[PDB]
Amino acid sequence: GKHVLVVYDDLSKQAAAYRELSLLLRRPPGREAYPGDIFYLHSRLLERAAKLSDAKGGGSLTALPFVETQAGDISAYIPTNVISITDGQIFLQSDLFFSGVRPAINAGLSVSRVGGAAQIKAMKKVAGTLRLDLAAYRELEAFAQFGSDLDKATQAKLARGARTVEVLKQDLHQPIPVEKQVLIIYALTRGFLDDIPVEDVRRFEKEFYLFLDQNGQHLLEHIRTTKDLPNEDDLNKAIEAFKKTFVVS
Amino acid sequence: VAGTLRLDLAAYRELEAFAQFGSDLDKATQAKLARGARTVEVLKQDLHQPIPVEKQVLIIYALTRGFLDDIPVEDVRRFEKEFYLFLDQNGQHLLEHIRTTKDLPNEDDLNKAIEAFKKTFVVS
Amino acid sequence: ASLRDIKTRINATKKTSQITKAMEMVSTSKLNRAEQNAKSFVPYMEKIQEVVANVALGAGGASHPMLVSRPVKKTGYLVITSDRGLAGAYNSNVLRLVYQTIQKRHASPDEYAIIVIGRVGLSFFRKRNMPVILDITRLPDQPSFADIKEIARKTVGLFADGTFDELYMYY
Amino acid sequence: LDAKASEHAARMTAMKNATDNANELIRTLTLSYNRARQAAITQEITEIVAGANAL
Amino acid sequence: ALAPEIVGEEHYQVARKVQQTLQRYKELQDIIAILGMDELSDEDKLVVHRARRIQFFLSQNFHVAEQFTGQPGSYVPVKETVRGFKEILEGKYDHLPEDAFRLVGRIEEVVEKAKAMGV
Amino acid sequence: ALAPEIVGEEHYQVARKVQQTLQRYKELQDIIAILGMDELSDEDKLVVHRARRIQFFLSQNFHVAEQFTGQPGSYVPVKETVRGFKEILEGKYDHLPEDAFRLVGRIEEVVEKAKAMGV
Repeated sequence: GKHVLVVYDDLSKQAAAYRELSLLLRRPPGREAYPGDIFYLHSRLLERAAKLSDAKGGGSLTALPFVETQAGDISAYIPTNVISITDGQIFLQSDLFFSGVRPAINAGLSVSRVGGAAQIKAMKKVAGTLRLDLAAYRELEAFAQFGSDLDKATQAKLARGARTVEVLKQDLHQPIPVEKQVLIIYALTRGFLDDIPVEDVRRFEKEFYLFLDQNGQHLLEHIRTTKDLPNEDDLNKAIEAFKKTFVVS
Repeated sequence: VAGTLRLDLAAYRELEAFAQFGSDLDKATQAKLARGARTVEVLKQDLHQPIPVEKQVLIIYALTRGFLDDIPVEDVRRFEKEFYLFLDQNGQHLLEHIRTTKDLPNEDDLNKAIEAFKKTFVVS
Repeated sequence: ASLRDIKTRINATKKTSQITKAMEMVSTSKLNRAEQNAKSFVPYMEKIQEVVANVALGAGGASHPMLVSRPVKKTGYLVITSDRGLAGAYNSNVLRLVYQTIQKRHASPDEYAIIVIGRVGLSFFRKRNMPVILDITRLPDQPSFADIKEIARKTVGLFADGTFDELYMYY
Repeated sequence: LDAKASEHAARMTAMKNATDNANELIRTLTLSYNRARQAAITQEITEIVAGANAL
Repeated sequence: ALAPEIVGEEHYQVARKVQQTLQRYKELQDIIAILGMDELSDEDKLVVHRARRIQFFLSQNFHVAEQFTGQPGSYVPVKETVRGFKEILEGKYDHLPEDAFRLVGRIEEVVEKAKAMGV
Repeated sequence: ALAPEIVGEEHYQVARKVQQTLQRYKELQDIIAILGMDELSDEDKLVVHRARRIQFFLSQNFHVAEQFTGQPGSYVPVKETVRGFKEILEGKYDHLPEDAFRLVGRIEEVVEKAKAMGV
């Protein structure tokens, strides 16, 4: 009846070890010299993670396998084998890593079929809008190369996307409670951030977390107990008070 | 006959990429565009209905000699079908001459026949 | 790199190529539109010129040889630039000559002043510290007579004071 | 009017060079793509042959 | 099976028109993004206005989407969808907000959603 | 070892800013080659201006390289490298030419070499 989280650090190393053993045992090689049962091995390993029924005690086990690719080759044998098995994937990219966006999750490529059911009500309410905003921004991102001379409508979407990207940035070893993530994402998506310059967004977020720690504990406890957003006017008034207190650079 | 058709289609396929604009110059753009559109319209064909080589000759000559300039682009297929009916009704001399000599008939007679058909054709 | 990285670059380059082709076609259409007015406006200019050249054998307040009539301050030149980009050096050269003539020569920074047409001209003169008086943010590409008329009357009127005696266009 | 028409002409003549440069880059990148993929395919053939011979 | 003799002349015409309008809209997206939409020819403005509504109307709510949405599905006959798309093409609904066409069944439900939003 | 708690906040920020600028300059190559240098925004022009100078400053003259070319080489402390890169990022030396930053030691030698070249 307990809950377990399991992390496999490198299934590609595991598969390489198995390939070495198979080649030394003189079994026929498949593509990339890998043995034919390499997919069966990984599927048998991964399919032991499950959510047991109530008659079984209600326990669960969740797995986070890791796969390393060379030069972003996601179509290689082991990458495709592991991708076809798992419920979803998260793609991290070095180009996003160096441009300042860390953690380097690529939103366009990442998928999660269990998504929605795996979120709380308040988080879903704002993630629904965040998805559309990011999708529109990424669709229109190509035309930023033609300079600031663009249509009036598109520039608002570019600004919203830039602020969203700044908000999603995060530093090392600082997990953030969901009751604060929902508040900051609500502040972003409701337009409260549409006057703060892109350069000061991280400082805005940190000061907002401190302001929420000092005042507005009722919002945090309401979220933490009911798993839903508080009354709309109270949250807006709290954000307005913080915006009145906050000083821009 | 096919040389003019080949040249016209080749010229038109360049102007197909110019789909944004029409009449820049009448010689360079409008005339070539219209004639190529009519060429594409006459080169369409229905399923499982092959047509005789003599009738192909007559229709391609009609297109390539400019007798189809007045006819609008949208009605060209009905023009061609009614032309085949009119041929089957009143062009046995032309059909036999081409079918026997493998050469074009008398140009004046063929022009008179196509003029007679064009009088009876109605555009809508 | 790999094919996975090369294909993305190829796709982006193809999209940019399509955008450039479409904008070239739009530019050609607007070129024809402009060339229409470039010949349509001829009769009015001929009508005005033939009469002023007829009656130009006398002395008037400003159209006589206006020799040293108020050089005192604010020598005014006109600059004509576009608003949209992608023109290459079209706006840049017009800005270059204006700068390298007046900003180079005139010692006191206010014995000259400029009025601009086009977004990029006023953007460059906000980069700089030039004394810009007024402009038009975005004219319609259509010939815009009886629309440009009020701008033109303002230009000649602020001349009539002698504020910018040496009026001399760059374009 | 002269300036407006000159603007349109300048944009038109710039887009020609833009498109030509883009297509030259397309040509170079496609050639590189194919000349790299041929190495992968011949490596696959070599690996298959060697694996068959090893038995 | 998308042939005149299998589905019918009207059905074929409606399908071809929808595909052609969508294809036409596909070529204008970059131009509309870069330059203001006013530079479009007045016909092309109607083309975009109708292409957006067709794209939104192609969406549909499912009976199995209950577990993800909390909203019941719908079942639309082909005899009704051809009529709905014919009406949208002829422009009998160009006066509604585009968001009324999303995730909806029959064409009457589009009007119902629009009036619920306050049209 | 490139962590804020190991090398310091100033060193970490300078390193990350340099890497970000170089990544942006690498990304800008396609548009630079296609549309030319003059069509980039006034921001990206400054980005290229800083990135070329930083890339040339990263080069160095070595002690053992004297057997190839007659330049004697130099040893540069971490404090001097961080100070020089901060100075470049602030835009202090935007007016100096590119070749002044090639194969030198401390940042003062860049100024000295610019004076020798005439600046």
